[PDB]
Amino acid sequence: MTFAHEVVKSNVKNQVLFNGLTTSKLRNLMEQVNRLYTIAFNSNEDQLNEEFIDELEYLKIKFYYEAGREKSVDEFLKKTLMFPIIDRVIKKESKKFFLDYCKYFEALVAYAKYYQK
Amino acid sequence: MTFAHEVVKSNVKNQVLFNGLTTSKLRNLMEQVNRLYTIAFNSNEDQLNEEFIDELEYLKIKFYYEAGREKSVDEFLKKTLMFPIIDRVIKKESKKFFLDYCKYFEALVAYAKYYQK
Amino acid sequence: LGVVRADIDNLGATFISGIPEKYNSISRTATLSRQLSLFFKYELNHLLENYQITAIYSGGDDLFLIGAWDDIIEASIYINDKFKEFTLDKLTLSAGVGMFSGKYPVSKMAFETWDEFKKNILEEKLLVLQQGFSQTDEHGKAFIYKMLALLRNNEAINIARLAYLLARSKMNEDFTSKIFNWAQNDKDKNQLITALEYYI
Amino acid sequence: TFPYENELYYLPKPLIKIDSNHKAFKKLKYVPVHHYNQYLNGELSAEDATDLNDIFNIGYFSLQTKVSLIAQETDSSADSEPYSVGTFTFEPEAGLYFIAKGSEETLDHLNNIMTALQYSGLGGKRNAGYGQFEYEIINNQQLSKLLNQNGKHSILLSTAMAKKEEIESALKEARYILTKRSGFVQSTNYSEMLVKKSDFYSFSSGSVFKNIFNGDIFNVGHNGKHPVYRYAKPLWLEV
Amino acid sequence: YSKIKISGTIEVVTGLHIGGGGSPVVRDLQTKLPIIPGSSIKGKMRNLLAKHFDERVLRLFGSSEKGNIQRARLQISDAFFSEKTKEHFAQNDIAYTETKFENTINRLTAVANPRQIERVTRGSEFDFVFIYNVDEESQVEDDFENIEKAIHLLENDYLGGGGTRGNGRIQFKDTNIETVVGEYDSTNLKIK
Amino acid sequence: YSKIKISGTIEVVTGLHIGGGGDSPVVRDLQTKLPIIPGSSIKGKMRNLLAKHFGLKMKQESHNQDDERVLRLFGSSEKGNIQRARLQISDAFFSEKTKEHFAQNDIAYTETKFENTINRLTAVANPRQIERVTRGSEFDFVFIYNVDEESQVEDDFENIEKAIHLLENDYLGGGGTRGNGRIQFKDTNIETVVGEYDSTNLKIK
Amino acid sequence: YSKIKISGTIEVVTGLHIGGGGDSPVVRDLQTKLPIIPGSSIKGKMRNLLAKHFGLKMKQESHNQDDERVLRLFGSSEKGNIQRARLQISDAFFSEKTKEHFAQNDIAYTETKFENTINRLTAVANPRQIERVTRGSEFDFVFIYNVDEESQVEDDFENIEKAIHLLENDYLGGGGTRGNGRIQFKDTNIETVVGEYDSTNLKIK
RNA sequence: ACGAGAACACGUAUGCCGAAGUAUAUAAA
Repeated sequence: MTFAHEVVKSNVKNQVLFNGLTTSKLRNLMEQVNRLYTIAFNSNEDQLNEEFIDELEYLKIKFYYEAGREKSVDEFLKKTLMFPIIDRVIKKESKKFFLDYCKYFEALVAYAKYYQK
Repeated sequence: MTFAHEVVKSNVKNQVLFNGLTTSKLRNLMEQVNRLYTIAFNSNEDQLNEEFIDELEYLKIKFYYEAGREKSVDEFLKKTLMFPIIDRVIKKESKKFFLDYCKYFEALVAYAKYYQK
Repeated sequence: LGVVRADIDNLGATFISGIPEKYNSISRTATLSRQLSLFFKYELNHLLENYQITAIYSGGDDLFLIGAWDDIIEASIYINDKFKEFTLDKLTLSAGVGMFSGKYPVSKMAFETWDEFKKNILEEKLLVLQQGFSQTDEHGKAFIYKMLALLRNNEAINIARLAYLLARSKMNEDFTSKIFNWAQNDKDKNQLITALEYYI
Repeated sequence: TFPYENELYYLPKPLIKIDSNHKAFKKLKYVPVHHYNQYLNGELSAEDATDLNDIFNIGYFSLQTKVSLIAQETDSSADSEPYSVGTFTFEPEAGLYFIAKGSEETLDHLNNIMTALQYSGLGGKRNAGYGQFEYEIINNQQLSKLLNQNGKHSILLSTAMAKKEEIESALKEARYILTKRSGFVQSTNYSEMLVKKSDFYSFSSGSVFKNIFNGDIFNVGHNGKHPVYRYAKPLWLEV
Repeated sequence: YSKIKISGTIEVVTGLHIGGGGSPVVRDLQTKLPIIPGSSIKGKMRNLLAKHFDERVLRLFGSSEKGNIQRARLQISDAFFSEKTKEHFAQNDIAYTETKFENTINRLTAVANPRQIERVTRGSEFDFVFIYNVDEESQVEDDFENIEKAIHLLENDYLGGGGTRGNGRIQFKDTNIETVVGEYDSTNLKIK
Repeated sequence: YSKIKISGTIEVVTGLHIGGGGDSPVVRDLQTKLPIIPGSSIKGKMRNLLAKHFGLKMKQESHNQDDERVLRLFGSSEKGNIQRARLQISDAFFSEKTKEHFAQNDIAYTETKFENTINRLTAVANPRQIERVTRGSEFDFVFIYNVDEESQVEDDFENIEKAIHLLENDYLGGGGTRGNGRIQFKDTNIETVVGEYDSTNLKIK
Repeated sequence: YSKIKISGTIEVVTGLHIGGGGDSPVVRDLQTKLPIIPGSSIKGKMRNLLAKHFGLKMKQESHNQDDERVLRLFGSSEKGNIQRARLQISDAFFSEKTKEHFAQNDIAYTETKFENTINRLTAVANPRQIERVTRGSEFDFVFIYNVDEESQVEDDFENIEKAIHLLENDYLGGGGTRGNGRIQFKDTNIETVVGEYDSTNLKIK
């Protein structure tokens, strides 16, 4: 897939990144995603427990909070389809798709970090 | 592309190597490469798994991240044509070419390890 | 065990053709014959003293000596040089030495069986190699045999692998550098193979 | 038997009296079919002898080690008894070849027996894993020409011994080597070690003769339950 | 009078060590590929089939050293790497021999003296040929029962040295039995 | 003459380092590139610990002499009275169940734990790195036992029971005292593969 | 030789930071991706303390040649002496009770702790991020004792209980000085897993 | 009716032993 790859090169303008996105501005999101990663990894079955569903709900709430806090994060989340992807992940309730999302978002962050001021 | 394997001797300047590259800074890359070398080697057919394609995507992700963390690794990766060959190996999806890349990369690593401070 | 066989290369002509057109009497060929005979029937006895070798069948132009591996090589070199002295570098010797295990039927080992070897192989490469292993311990037959494993397969990827191995060793930079430079060259690498095989 | 390489066939050196080194020819054993008439007529030079010898790599020799643990190593502390065997291995395009002649019926029978034999061995330790073969019958024009000449001398290509009543006139003018041929026998009496053929001498496979002799299948038999045969009949090459 | 041919291939399940050189392994002095001698097969098979119990041992392999003479009725030949194993190892770039480092522990001292023993690679395949000279019609069933039991034993045993230490386990696959001389039927005889 | 096959799996509790290659890598098959446990390791550790169980005096230690029945089980055939070995220990190979497991859950087959050394009077550290086989790995083993003497089967299997039980409370490989290489045996099996001997009364825990 | 087992639990009092794998990560397994305390760490720490309790001259320190009785307890086999270790330490593994407890109270396993340095006559900060194992977690351990001789077992376990006390009032891990690494010991259990020795009078605090 | 015919390069022992991923590094504004 790696739409992250060509998207990150689509967002290099004149230089600002996503209108000035920086790696310090995604720390909380990275932490939350990492904790959900380790918790889901600890899980055995593929069916997502209702508690992990509530974790996903709070994760969605946190994306929305951060996107309301800053404009560049809002543009990043909007164009990278984070919100639609999270909605679909919540709909599917499958662990493997959540791990695939984790890998995608990690790739996004890695590209954003490799292209910086 | 073997000139890309013996560029390592052309890059002994004055004395630091690759502007201060150490194999110690290549450890995560070496670990991942060994992992998927074993996994591919056990595989029967030439056609790679689609999950293995996603694995190769994860390789490019990690390569970019390491190039972001350290500048010497960045020079090593950029000038030796690592990124294009990774993309090309992802493009053909054949086992033998993946092993060919593995032998090239291992030769790089060992020969670089020959010279270190 | 070691076994050595040697034949004078220019002996049929020397007996027969001899010195042309002016010294070809009975007397002068007779004295030449006596000289070769006395050489192979006294000088061997004296030359072999410092060597752990027993003399089996020697005379005419046949040299058949058997003993310890290392000793046979050293004595063969000594005898070749001492012969070139006595023949004033006019007559040459061809010789073969092989390694034969103990308790083989000697009837079978017999049917199996210079400046280059002395100066280039024994004197330079062997000496630097022996010093290198003497200075740095832990280089047992395992390390040497991995060196062989890389060398005998003449491939460039093996050259990179050998570079890695020498890098992981703890020899002095001079020793490793010399070994690697020799390894890059066909003649030198064959000679290096022979020398390190002799080390073992 | 006479060896071959990829496309070259070989016959033994005639012990003929060549008048010139006397060194380069001595180290030579076999002369291929191409240059054989050249050898018989002096058209072979010393450098050519060196070259032919140089090309003669048609197999290599070896000793394989083995041990025998049927002894008291079965029973109690007792040393093993290593023994050695001698072997020869041919490169992927070498082998040996025959020349046979007789009636057509005899050759048909020989074909049947050879088919039987290809899965048995033709050597020593057959039962221990040495010496099976596959055979092919090919008609080589040049060897046929060499075999079907007409001359005054004769080159003995096999091992023969004239009968009692022809040897005196057989040995008039000849150059030859005799070989003590010995060996044991298979299923004659109780003890193999106590049965051993009487030694037999026969001319070698390169001797040269003036007067032809026919041979005979000579018994080397005594103290046995059946006759044991040795072969002495020449195959002559007439030039 | 017919000659039965027993052909097949054997896999090296765990590393193999015949080691006539020692500690090298037996090879061919030009091809530099390892072989497994017929003497090894025959010796181990004879020891097993005899220890299982004699006259049958004399019948299959032949002794002819005890005041009576019996001719060998089973001929065993060497084995060699198949084309398949060679091509597979070449493509996947696998060397033909592995070298295991070993070690020994002294008591009251606990100093270790190391060893170096060479071993044939796992998965290698050897192609073999046996021959059965049927000199008696009325005994082929019995003799292939015996050779069956022998091969069954060898399946569960080792070839070469150090088998108690964990090497030499082999397997037998793809055995076919054909009659190559004479007019004896062999479509009922069976070997795993 | 019968032969009894013993089968099961070895489950790695804590990381294992056989590592005969010497950085500091583990032994690996050259056809699968996966770690193996050489059978010499099993035989030697069973030898040593079950020897140290019974009498083992300083004279016995110096001349490598051992107990008569451990010698019977493992064979000596050096001097005095030759006893041919009786238990054949094979190697152990990385199982396909755990291969599917770790492939599916994307877990490395080897970890490289980094270790340190604090020397005294200097307190200067010098690092090292060691490869170790990941826990939860499962290796498949086979033993073969030969019945050279019928009446001795019970005692021999009793002693090999001792061996298994004692090994479960010890280590394989190196760094045993440093945490490494504790194993357990699980899903054992006994079956008569050749012969006319019953193997129902047999057990190995 | 009989083997006496020691089992128990490490309670994490304040943070614990091994970090052999390294922003600056800690050592973690790969089958569960949950942290561990390597056995080498425990063994080295106890050896250092128990050596320091006995005599220690600059010469003992010069070449890691230590007092004879600690040497006996932990093995040297270097100075021409026959000494294999008598006490085996394994690794410690994130326990099940901890996992369940943190799951049903919704608390993470690792704290990410930010640290700074204030430069002298500069008053400028350079930040650091250090990741440590969360408090109150428990890891379980198992030790193995070998009885090479009968008449040093009581004395050796006296030494071990002294060492455990010293650890209970020391730090294990990185930078206890800067704050993290105090531990405690609970639920000591003593069994003789293989052998015929009694484990009733023997105790460790 | 082949210088043959009997004949396991076998048996004993492992990668061991001591090593802490440590030392500083006001969570300033």
